[PDB]
Amino acid sequence: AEIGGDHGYNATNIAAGQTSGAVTQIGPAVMGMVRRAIPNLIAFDICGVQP
Amino acid sequence: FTFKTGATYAGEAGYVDREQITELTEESKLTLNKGDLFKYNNIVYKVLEDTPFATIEESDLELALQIAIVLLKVRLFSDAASTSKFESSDSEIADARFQINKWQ
Repeated sequence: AEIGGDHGYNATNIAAGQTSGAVTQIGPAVMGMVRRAIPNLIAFDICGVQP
Repeated sequence: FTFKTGATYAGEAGYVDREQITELTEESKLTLNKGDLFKYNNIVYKVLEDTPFATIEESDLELALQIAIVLLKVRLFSDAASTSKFESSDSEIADARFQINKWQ
């Protein structure tokens, strides 16, 4: 009669793996990284260039 | 842990049976009789000779109990359950528990 438990849903426990149950998981897997998008240039046609 | 205790929870010892079994205390060690079970440090024992701890002068109980085993006053009750124990449809069947902790 053994309990698997849940993390407290506290973001502190879930990241450490603390668990009320029998097992403390290694950690929170990974779902991948979310970067921030690189915003766009307006290019230079709007103004004469002349390198 | 299983390996530290020295006690057997699956057998004629049982677990819920260890409730009705009376621990050794300085008062209770005097009242033991032949065939009376007792647990100390959760290791159940069985009394071979009535009024054990009559000739044993050790005030310290842990070692007095430990020199009863060698003088065969009380044996260790690790013992296998007679088959009729688990068939009664009321059966306390020993539970086996684990815990998994990480060291990070």
